[PDB]
Amino acid sequence: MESADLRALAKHLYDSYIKSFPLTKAKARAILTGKKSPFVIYDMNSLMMGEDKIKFKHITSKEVAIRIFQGCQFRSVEAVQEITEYAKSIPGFVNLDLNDQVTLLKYGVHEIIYTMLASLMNKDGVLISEGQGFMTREFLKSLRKPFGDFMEPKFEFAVKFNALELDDSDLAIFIAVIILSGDRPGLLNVKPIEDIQDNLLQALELQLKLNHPESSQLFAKLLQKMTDLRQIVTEHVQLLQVIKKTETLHPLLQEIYKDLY
Amino acid sequence: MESADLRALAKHLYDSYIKSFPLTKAKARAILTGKTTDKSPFVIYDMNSLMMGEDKIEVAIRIFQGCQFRSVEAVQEITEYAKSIPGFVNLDLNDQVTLLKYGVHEIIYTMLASLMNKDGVLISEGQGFMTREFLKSLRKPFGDFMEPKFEFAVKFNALELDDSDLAIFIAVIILSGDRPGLLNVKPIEDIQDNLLQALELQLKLNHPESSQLFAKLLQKMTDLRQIVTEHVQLLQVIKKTETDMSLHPLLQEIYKDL
Ligand SMILES: [O]C(=O)C1=[C][C]=C(C2=NN(C(=O)C3=C(Cl)[C]=[C][C]=C3C(F)(F)F)C3=C2[C]=C(Cl)[C]=[C]3)C(O[C]C2=[C][C]=C3O=[C]OC3=[C]2)=[C]1
Ligand SMILES: [O]C(=O)C1=[C][C]=C(C2=NN(C(=O)C3=C(Cl)[C]=[C][C]=C3C(F)(F)F)C3=C2[C]=C(Cl)[C]=[C]3)C(O[C]C2=[C][C]=C3O=[C]OC3=[C]2)=[C]1
Repeated sequence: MESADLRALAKHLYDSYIKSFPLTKAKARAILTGKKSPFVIYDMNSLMMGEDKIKFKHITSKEVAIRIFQGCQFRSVEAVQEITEYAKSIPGFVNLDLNDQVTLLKYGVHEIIYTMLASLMNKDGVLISEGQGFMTREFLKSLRKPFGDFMEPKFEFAVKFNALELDDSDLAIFIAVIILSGDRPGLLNVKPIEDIQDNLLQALELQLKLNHPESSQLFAKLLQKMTDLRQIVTEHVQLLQVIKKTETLHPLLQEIYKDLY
Repeated sequence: MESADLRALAKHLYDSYIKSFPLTKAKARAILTGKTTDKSPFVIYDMNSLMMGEDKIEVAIRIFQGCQFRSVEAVQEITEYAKSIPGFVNLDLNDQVTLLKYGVHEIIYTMLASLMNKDGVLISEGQGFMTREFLKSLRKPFGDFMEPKFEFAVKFNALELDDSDLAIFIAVIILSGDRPGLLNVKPIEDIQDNLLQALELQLKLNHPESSQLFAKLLQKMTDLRQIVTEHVQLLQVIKKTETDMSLHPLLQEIYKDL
């Protein structure tokens, strides 16, 4: 006497996920498998050609590794706003205390950006600019100093996450579960947050059983990935703090990126 | 993939848990909630009571070594329990070691919660109770080393698991295919899938009113991973101050490359 409601919730989230995000996993997989050919960035010279060709919006430090890093930051700021908009479509979310809405987004966005970045990645590289560009793993990993080692962990996660072979309809519910985490620091009213999460968890369970009937305990396996997510976001923050203390932007830019650096 | 067999696995693990671990949650809760004359613990809440306690059943170090001794015994008990998990002893021996190496700390924390309430922890097989305020007020780094165990336990215990639930939960933790340096992930995940199926049915039957308890329990495996990380880091920092500190080889070996 709830199954229909769970399927309704799944479809509602799917529909909103398609509206909120620029490039779906389905579209990104078509591009990556070669099934409208993207510009490939595999080295310095092709980077320089790519910024002319694929019309990047973050280019104004002239050093390459920094300009790539900054472009990741620029795209992360856009994703935060797309996730924020997506969250508003989650049933019950806008009815929560306003401070709790801000807390949930603040502590959730990093985990969601990682998850969704996996949709744009394979073992060889990552889609950029809505699938119009493709930057190689080897190029990113081979950037100097801390920057190479900052990039590679994202791929290491993606490769593992992608082995679950989730589609967009699965991810739309998963992302919602992450946002509605009752254990975030400083939440004023945990009860309604866990009540919503319980519904989303039910919807994700049924979704995964219907969409992947042959993949046993996929639900559990997906929940275990929340462990990898928490871990890598912690590492992330630590790597950023090291970048800050070593690398020597306009105060307004600093202010725009304060959340992500 | 057949309930009868999932229930059979749950009974097997429960029975083995009872054999391997001295002090169950059921017994600990009976001691903590009291109402009984026969099982009443001596309570240690300060230095004098500690002194009387040692007659009846540096201070921060002696307490630390008390915790350490019990952790070593726990590793031994967990190791014995692991062998009873169907399929575990059949795995590559290196993987066996790796699963125990990365699994034992998460299990110690989980099972320590059974011995705790918000005000303290059972010790000496339930014959003692040492207060949280005493432990937290130990000097230097030691106070802050003790307190996070209680902070976890309070949250974990809110789930109200019983021993029959924990037996399966602990098995799930051990059979984690994502541990670093595992040679053969597949047969580990095959066992885990069975344990997960057994856990899900156990929780549905034993807690039918508790919605998505399965999912909430798996989300606690996230807390565990993080708390073990912090534990290891703080223990490493305590080593670089304390020479009067020494770790049993079993623990020392687990911490190398943890
Ligand atoms: O959904 C998308 O389209 C999306 C989402 C995330 C990234 C991306 N973010 N990021 C972070 O570190 C990061 C991450 Cl996970 C999480 C939070 C904050 C940050 C941060 F710190 F930035 F604020 C990365 C990222 C990608 C890589 Cl490969 C490595 C690190 C992204 O990146 C596209 C991209 C690649 C090379 C370029 O080179 C120039 O512009 C580029 C844009 C896309
Ligand atoms: O199953 C049990 O019976 C059990 C299991 C774990 C502990 C315990 N360990 N520990 C550690 O740090 C610790 C932990 Cl989690 C894991 C690995 C290594 C260590 C270590 F670092 F030791 F090597 C603690 C522990 C307890 C607290 Cl409250 C705080 C830290 C335990 O402790 C009972 C105890 C309390 C006060 C006393 O005071 C004298 O003896 C005592 C025994 C029991």
